[PDB]
Amino acid sequence: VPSHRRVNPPTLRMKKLNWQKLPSNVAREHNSMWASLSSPDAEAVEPDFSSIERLFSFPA
Amino acid sequence: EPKEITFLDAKKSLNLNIFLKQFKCSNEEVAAMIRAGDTTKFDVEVLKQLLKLLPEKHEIENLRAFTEERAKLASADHFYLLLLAIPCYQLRIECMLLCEGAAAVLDMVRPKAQLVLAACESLLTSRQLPIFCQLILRIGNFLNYGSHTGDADGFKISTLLKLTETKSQQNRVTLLHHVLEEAEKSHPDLLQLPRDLEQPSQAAGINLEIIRSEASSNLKKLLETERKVSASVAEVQEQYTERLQASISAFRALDELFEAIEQKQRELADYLCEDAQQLSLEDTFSTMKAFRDLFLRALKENKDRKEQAAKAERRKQQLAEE
Amino acid sequence: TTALVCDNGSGLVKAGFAGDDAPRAVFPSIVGRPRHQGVMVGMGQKDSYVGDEAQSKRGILTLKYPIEHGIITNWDDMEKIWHHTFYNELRVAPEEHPTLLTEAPLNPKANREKMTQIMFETFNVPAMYVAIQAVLSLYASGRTTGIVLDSGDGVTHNVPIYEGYALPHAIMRLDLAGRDLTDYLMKILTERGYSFVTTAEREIVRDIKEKLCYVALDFENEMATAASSSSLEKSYELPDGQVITIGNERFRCPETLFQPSFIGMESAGIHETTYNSIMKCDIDIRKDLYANNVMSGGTTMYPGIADRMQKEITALAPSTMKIKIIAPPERKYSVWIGGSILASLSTFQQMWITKQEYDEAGPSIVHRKCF
Amino acid sequence: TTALVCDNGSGLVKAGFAGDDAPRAVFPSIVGRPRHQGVMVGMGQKDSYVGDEAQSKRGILTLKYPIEHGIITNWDDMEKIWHHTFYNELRVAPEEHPTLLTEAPLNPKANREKMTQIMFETFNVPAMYVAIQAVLSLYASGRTTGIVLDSGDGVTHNVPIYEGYALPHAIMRLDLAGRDLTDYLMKILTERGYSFVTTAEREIVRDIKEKLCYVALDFENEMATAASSSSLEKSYELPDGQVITIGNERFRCPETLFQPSFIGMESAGIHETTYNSIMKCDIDIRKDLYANNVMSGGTTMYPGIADRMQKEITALAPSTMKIKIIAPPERKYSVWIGGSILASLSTFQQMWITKQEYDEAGPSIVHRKCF
Ligand SMILES: Nc1ncnc2c1ncn2[C@@H]1O[C@H](COP(=O)(O)OP(=O)(O)OP(=O)(O)O)[C@@H](O)[C@H]1O
Ligand SMILES: Nc1ncnc2c1ncn2[C@@H]1O[C@H](COP(=O)(O)OP(=O)(O)O)[C@@H](O)[C@H]1O
Ligand SMILES: [Mg+2]
Ligand SMILES: [Mg+2]
Repeated sequence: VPSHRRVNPPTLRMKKLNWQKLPSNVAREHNSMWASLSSPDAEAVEPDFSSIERLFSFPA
Repeated sequence: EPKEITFLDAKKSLNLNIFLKQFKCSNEEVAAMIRAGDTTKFDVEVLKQLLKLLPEKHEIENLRAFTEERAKLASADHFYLLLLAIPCYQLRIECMLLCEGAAAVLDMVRPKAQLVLAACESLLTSRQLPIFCQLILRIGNFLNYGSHTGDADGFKISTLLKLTETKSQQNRVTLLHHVLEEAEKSHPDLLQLPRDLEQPSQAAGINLEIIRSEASSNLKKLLETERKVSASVAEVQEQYTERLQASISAFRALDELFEAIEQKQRELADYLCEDAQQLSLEDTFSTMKAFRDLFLRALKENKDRKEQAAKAERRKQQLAEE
Repeated sequence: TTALVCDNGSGLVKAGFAGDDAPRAVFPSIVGRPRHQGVMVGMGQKDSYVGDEAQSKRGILTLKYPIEHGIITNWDDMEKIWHHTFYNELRVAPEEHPTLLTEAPLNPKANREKMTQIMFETFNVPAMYVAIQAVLSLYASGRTTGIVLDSGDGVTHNVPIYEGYALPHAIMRLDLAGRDLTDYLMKILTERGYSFVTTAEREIVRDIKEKLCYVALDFENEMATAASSSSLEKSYELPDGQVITIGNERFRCPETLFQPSFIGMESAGIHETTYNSIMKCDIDIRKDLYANNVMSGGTTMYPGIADRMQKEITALAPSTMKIKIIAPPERKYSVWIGGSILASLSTFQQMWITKQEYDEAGPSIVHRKCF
Repeated sequence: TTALVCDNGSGLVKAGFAGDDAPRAVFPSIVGRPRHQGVMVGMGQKDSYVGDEAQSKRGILTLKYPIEHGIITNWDDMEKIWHHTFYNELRVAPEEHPTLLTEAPLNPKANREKMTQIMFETFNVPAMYVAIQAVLSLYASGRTTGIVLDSGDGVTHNVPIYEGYALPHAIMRLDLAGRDLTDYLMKILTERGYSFVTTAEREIVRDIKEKLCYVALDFENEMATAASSSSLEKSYELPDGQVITIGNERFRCPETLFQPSFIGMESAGIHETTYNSIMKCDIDIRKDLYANNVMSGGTTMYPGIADRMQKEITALAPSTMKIKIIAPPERKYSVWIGGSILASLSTFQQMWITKQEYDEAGPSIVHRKCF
């Protein structure tokens, strides 16, 4: 259902990233700022996936 | 006349002579504004030196057993006789020291406690911070696809520190640099993100328990001093009771502000969905001060990157023209 | 018997009688020697001008400072300075007056031996005393504890002291003061086309440093203001009648006190040196020291140094405890005022260094007597 | 293929090949940037200098010592030091040589994870293993189980090891090492009468610590003969001619390791942290902890530290009269030599962390392969 979950699969291998995963039932509360992620009315910025794919891909 | 008949030793008389010579006046005036209740020429350090040069029991007994001419004594002993002529002089000096210290501690703690209250109130209600977390978690859920760390719908505030840990292939562009560079092109309202959070800026910069213990100790000392003045004479009452009541009222308002800080601290702990047993007050303020400094350096380094890119483009157009 | 307080500083010697408020004989410490030849026979052409006569006749004289970086380098010149300040200025016999003297911290011991032996063997005194300049500067302020930063002509040193106990390890010294600012002012004045190379011109550059320079509250904003508008440009009239006009050099010259990288020194500014002096102290007494920062020395006469110094200390230190700058208007003579306070006490009669103590213990009892 | 061993030190980073008796590169842990402003060309001068090149041109460079007390704080300068360590010091590319690495004990987990992800993402090593310096220090002596004292330039630690695997509960930390000993040595030589404000003076005091300082078998007895010892008083010549005389301070600088109350903190000594760390283990391993006690680091080059460790463990523990504390002559680089012994063996090929392990497990593989 949310807009941020709709991620296209990229062709090339991509560099990983480290933070700590926290559960989703905790993060969708009324006092959390990510209920605005859960609501579609927010400003949806589309990242240029082609730019990240040409730049941040793993070299062969 | 070398027989100055001073009951003190050399060192304490030397210190009291250095103390007496700063006032550029006679010790009669000194005992006068000790008695009259003046705060102009007495800050904390001068009263601390005066309490550190108090007369002792044998010194007071030797001064009271003295029966010859008063002019034969030293300036130190005449100052101590003028001090002993004041009834409850140590109580009056303690009222001086505690009212001046209470005023100094109130003017130090109260704007900073208001800054802490404004900090946590703006942290509880922020406008562009949801949209900044929208853009951050969109890029983050794009990046960690197909792994155990992916498909999350939120993070703590400490993840805002971990944005700086990301570095590109060039090891010069962070994730925060790329997010602010995209936000400068697409949604510039996130560039007004420190404007709502400027009252969270500079953090507290202190430890709140230290100033709270100092304020509680000062309020307890003011209550004890008010009880001691209540046992004293009515001149001390009309000299000090209004100022002591104003200090007790201001410290009670400060304790109400501390209780409001505790309530908003519990609200901020539930707001970021963290338990209240861990440090969710000073860690969050140092977190927000650190993250806003990261925001300001990321803004100015993106501006410097665009400026040097424009200068290099002008140099390339120059060498193509020539 | 009236004692004498004689601060023999790097810049200006300040001497007078004890128990007074202002020093009578304030004069710069220079020895002027004529580099040219004499043709006019007679009229007292004396070969080494000392003091204000060297200042007035400075256009034909090579000027030598006997004090360099708070160290008595030239000794015959410094003896001539003492002879002039006793016999010509005060006009008193040294054998009937005690003479209080001052010293820089972290001084060499043989330097103290040499000033003690000149003050007991050539200029015989009944008694004399050597004291730290920062301690007398604190005693002028009337408080027993605090940190004194003193920026003379060669030395800017920080001394924190708690209840009269001067902490030796927390004293340090930075060789950046008024003469280095004067030399940097010579270096930056050639950008506008004004050349000053002679030692006679050092008095002129020192005079415009005294009259026109000021500490900027923020260096970058004052840079933008000076670059934008010519409102801050100020004129000066030279002794030959020429008029110069200076711009940003009114604040670029004291900014070496906060940024020593201008004259090429790796050490940080005086605020960081004060901060590192405070961290060398014990953590309990730092609260007293932060609210009792006392300036002394004429290099703190720039009329923007207090607010900028408060800003730099409050920015660098944690903001838990009170930051207060003690900058009295008479802090230029606070060494002399504190010496006049200390000399005129009944308890000070037994800390005097007598002639008999000198005969018993050489010129070395000042080490075991004074701090 | 031959392996690479580097000890990422707080004061000296060492690098070399596996199987070598000595490290080929020994360079201080410094990153230099140009101190003054100026651009020109000058035949392509480098923006950053590291190591021996940074040591050689250090007058026009501001240096950075980025490791604070064993623990990594600034990470970009470690990345630049590792880039020098591979690409110019050994002149290698790290994507085909397995590389053994060293960590300070009680390292934070985020530091280990960041270290592993910078090895696998930036340098792209095919194999890396993080080892505690004490485990390699035991491997230089050639055993697999025991407690090891390791004092480098950053921090002192006592680590128990079981079959090559350390026990992080009973690792103890003492907050001093050779940098803190160097600071204390400047402090008590300043109390002796000297002064060290420059870079070269600090390097001369470092070489004084390298050459002259020792540990006596008894502190109290050697105090008792300190005024009367004809062989205790040594000295050193600075190349410009300054003479530094050192007396009892030769065994007061390293005895800070044995008693940290010499400098003003109440932390337990190198024998007391060892004894308290032995008692915090299981009871069965403690005889093997006493049997394989190895000291390591450049902070253990003081002659007569072996018999004093013997006497102090004899004093605290009544079961340890005859067991000998092993002190190799090359325990400057026993971290590096034990890394050479560990990496050069054919039993270590399984224990390396592959690229695919980091890709499938994240950085947290450093918690689970390096233990
Ligand atoms: N021969 C010596 N005698 C005494 N001290 C020495 C000697 N050689 C070097 N040192 C000092 O000891 C330290 C070197 O020890 P070592 O190489 O183990 O440290 P490091 O690896 O940089 O530190 P750490 O293990 O904490 O990261 C430095 O402080 C150095 O000045
Ligand atoms: N009004 C002033 N404004 C700015 N600087 C001054 C002023 N008066 C004196 N100075 C500087 O401060 C120094 C004052 O000398 P002083 O501190 O009294 O003794 P010394 O520096 O020789 O120990 C002079 O060298 C002069 O350069
Ligand atoms: Mg002076
Ligand atoms: Mg090492």
